[PDB]
Amino acid sequence: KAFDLVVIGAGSGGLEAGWNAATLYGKRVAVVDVQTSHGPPFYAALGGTCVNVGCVPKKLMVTGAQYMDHLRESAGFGWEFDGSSVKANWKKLIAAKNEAVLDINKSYEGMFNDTEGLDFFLGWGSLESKNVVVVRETADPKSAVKERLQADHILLATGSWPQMPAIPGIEHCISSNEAFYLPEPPRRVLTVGGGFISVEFAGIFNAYKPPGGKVTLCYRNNLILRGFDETIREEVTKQLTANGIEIMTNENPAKVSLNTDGSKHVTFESGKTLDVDVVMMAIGRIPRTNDLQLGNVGVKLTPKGGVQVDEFSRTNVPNIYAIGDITDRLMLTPVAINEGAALVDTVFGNKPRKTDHTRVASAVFSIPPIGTCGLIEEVAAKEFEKVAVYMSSFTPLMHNISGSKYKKFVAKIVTNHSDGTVLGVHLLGDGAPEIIQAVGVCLRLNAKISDFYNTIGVHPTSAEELCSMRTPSYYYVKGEKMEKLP
Amino acid sequence: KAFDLVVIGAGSGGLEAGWNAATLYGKRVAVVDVQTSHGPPFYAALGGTCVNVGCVPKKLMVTGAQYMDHLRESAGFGWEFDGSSVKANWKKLIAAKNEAVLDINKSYEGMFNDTEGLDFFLGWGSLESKNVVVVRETADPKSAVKERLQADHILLATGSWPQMPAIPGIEHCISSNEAFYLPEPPRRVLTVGGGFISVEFAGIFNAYKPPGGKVTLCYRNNLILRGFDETIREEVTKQLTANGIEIMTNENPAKVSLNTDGSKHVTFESGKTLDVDVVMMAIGRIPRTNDLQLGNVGVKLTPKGGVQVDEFSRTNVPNIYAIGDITDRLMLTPVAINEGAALVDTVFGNKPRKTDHTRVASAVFSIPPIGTCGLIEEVAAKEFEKVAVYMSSFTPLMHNISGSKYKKFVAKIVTNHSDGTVLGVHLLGDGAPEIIQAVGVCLRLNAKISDFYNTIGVHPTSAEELCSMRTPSYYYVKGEKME
Ligand SMILES: Cc1cc2nc3c(=O)[nH]c(=O)nc-3n(C[C@H](O)[C@H](O)[C@H](O)COP(=O)(O)OP(=O)(O)OC[C@H]3O[C@@H](n4cnc5c(N)ncnc54)[C@H](O)[C@@H]3O)c2cc1C
Ligand SMILES: Cc1cc2nc3c(=O)[nH]c(=O)nc-3n(C[C@H](O)[C@H](O)[C@H](O)COP(=O)(O)OP(=O)(O)OC[C@H]3O[C@@H](n4cnc5c(N)ncnc54)[C@H](O)[C@@H]3O)c2cc1C
Ligand SMILES: O=C(NCCc1ccc(F)cc1)c1ccco1
Ligand SMILES: O=C(NCCc1ccc(F)cc1)c1ccco1
Ligand SMILES: [Br-]
Ligand SMILES: [Mg+2]
Ligand SMILES: [Mg+2]
Repeated sequence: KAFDLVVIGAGSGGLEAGWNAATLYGKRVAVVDVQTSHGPPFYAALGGTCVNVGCVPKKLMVTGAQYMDHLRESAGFGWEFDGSSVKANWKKLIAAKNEAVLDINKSYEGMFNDTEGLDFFLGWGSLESKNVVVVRETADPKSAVKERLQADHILLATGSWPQMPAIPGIEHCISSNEAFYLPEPPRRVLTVGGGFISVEFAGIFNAYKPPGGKVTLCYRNNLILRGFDETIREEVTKQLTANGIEIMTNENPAKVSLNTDGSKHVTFESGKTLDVDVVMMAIGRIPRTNDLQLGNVGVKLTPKGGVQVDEFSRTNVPNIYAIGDITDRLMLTPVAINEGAALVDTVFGNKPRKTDHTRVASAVFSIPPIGTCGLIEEVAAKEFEKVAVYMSSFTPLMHNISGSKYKKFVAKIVTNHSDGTVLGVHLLGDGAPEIIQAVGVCLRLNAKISDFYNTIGVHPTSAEELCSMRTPSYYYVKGEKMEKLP
Repeated sequence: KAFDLVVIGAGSGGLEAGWNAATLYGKRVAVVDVQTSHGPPFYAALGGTCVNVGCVPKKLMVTGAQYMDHLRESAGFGWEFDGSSVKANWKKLIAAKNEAVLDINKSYEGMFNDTEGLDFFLGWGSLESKNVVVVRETADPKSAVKERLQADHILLATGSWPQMPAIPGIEHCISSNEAFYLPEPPRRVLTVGGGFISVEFAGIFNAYKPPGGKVTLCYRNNLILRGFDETIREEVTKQLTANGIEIMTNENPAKVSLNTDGSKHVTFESGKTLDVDVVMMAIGRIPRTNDLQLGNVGVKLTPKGGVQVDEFSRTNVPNIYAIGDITDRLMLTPVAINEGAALVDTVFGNKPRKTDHTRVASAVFSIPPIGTCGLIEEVAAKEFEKVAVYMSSFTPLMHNISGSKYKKFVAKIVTNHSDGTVLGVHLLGDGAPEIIQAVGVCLRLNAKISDFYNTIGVHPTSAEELCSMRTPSYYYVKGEKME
């Protein structure tokens, strides 16, 4: 019942911190989660949001969606078959994803069982006192107490949860959570949001829609994928349009009414309507703080609801730490994992280490995908006196033959033009996410543009474009865009 | 006429060097090649071997071959279509590849038209004297003179050429050159060699073979792809086999006869026999120096037939240089290109630079592919007292759904364990050629394993394996392997 470390949330950050504390430093660890395997009612479970209803099933389902392109594209390479016989069996895809996620759920069960002093507790974790975690049967603080856990240290790792805009008929709409378990592929679907989740799902629904199907993505502002490279944002918009996805920008649902056939009548603020079989809200995720009862030990949130932390993942309350999506910064699995490993290496390993939230490689499994690391040029141009942008757009030779001539590969390097230091790298095209990983290592090593251009290309690849760019396309000088320096 | 630079060979290295001398150093430049567009009779042409009958066409063809896997694998993700309707039309592939190669040919034509001080001459370059290149009708030095080109400086950039073993029936066999122009996909093909070309073509033929077809690869030694990571060699052997390619190791063709139907009868040294429609020899590539009449100016060759060069690509004759495969160092287009740029910067720039032939990222477009940069462990182990190998190997999740459970991804980092400096990175699996590029940049920056495992992963990717390896899988200590 006494534990060196109690962790609330057996997710990306929580398990990393948990398993490290146990196996690296022979410490004694409890991990609390509300569910041992994926799906309704709580969706997330043992393994966390990424494993159960995030990166893992998303990537398998985007891989599924990619065959719509491959099947078409194969004809340019001389592949012949009956196109009229091609059907996308959504039910098969979901069953396969379910089995893959369950095998991972069972994998972590093994991990807890085998591993000495690493114990899983089933239920809802909340804070009683600065050193006591109560495990309840339900999210209600009023529900029965399964356990009382004494803690030299408490780790909040409860992640995030979709935000549902409080509009009339929001009970007719779904989140990403429900998208993973639709029994049928929607013929018509509105994905609401211009972020990666809305974009990724629009690709998935687009590939698996029955005949006469239509995918509509709406975004409240003018250009999807805020925080990504602007060239890439414009290109992805075109490429999703080229693949039959309708992009409604400067548009936002006012309310939803169930028609009598079970379909959804969506009324926008502009006053436009659309009938769809599914409205998927992906407008934001917010930190899961409510159910922890933080007001019972005084842990400060930020003005955005996220648990306030210093660089070492420490709350105001000694011995209470917070990592991952609950901190409401970068909502990424490998950042959660990094924070967890750093916290345990600091607190239990006596090797203080802080997560670097700069120069983090990330991706959007849009079709085709984004891979990015470091600063977009607008952000750079505000911090550096002289910023150079190197840029190479090319229709990849295979996509001339494939018939997908809209699939332009985009490679941008943003540098500090004063010393040539690479500030950011932004890729759109097949392989972008794979290419960008080792770019992350390059940025950690303080790579200059000349370290890129002096490295010998691997040919033929899209990646070699990164080692072929010696001349800036344009510059920002004291925040001002211009073709040439004075 | 009189030129600052004459380049013999309008290929990867030759075009880089000539474009740079003309456009960057404002030199007057002549370039010579035997053909303006791809294919028979001389196969290479304006653009070089890579453009015409190497990297470019082979990658388009491997891309085509990849759909055999995609169509099958789609079914795990719920794609359904009439499998019995499925045909691999090799004719369309070849037609698509030809148009793509010809457009490159044409654009190089336009480059020569449009670039002032850069002249193309059609036909066969050879050295008359130390400042005179002669262009002739044919490879034969008795052939009619087309041009005589006075040159301050001469660059030899004629590349390499398939090696054919002098065996009975060699005339019934082809190289990669002819393979790019087969009118029909062979039902039965023997690829001869364990190198990237035999392996890459084995995959290409395997996807486009007509029903009840079979691809056989034979290799003299025990394990294909010498010079590659040993784990990767054994896995690529397994994964080729699992896709229905017959790997015959410790086997070499003794001779070839025609059966009555004109198929080829393969007599292996082991006595063994194989009946095939095509025998593709991919056993080596040798420098193309025979036709250059290098005796006329006494340019030093190796017994092999390569042009001997220092680190700056200088022959023993001042004002004459060799870059690319003709030097027989690293036979890769970007190395040829790098050598070409570095030479022009040395001669005309007085900015002396040598190509670094170490830590060069390269790929094999096997299915699945290889990406590699720097030393394999057995090499590293002979040079360094303590060598760490970090290894990650698994069936990627999507290949449990796809059915291709045989497709193990392999990521291995080799380090000097005394300081953690990365000596080599070896990848097998989808994306490997794309992952390894930026790894090349890392090794140029002397990355250590700590720089890899302190870098935050992109998830979910294969590449993040490179940033998840904290602890050696095993070591070499004074050349000895230690679990
Ligand atoms: C659709 C989608 C796609 C994504 N794709 C990617 C991607 O491709 N790459 C990427 O890097 N990131 C991706 N993410 C983000 C990623 O899932 C999160 O950043 C990551 O899971 C955060 O980890 P964490 O440790 O913060 O918590 P989580 O991994 O979310 O784990 C939190 C856990 O806490 C549990 N929990 C909550 N409250 C309690 C309680 N009171 N008591 C007990 N247990 C509790 C939940 O059951 C859950 O299992 C995606 C997210 C979503 C929603
Ligand atoms: C099947 C195959 C696949 C390959 N795949 C890859 C790959 O994926 N990646 C990679 O990096 N490398 C690859 N290579 C290697 C790559 O093509 C070579 O390393 C590169 O083309 C060599 O460049 P170079 O400048 O040395 O010569 P080349 O590009 O070969 O240029 C030589 C040129 O000289 C011409 N020529 C020859 N003799 C004469 C003469 N006497 N007068 C005038 N012109 C002459 C030829 O017609 C030719 O155009 C491949 C090679 C082959 C054969
Ligand atoms: O396709 C291209 N790049 C991807 C790699 C590749 C594939 C196939 C190739 F033949 C040659 C390169 C491309 C088009 C213009 C410049 O690069
Ligand atoms: O597949 C794997 N890795 C590639 C990236 C990925 C793709 C899709 C996924 F669902 C999950 C990860 C893998 C299997 C075991 C460990 O890594
Ligand atoms: Br061997
Ligand atoms: Mg245990
Ligand atoms: Mg000209």
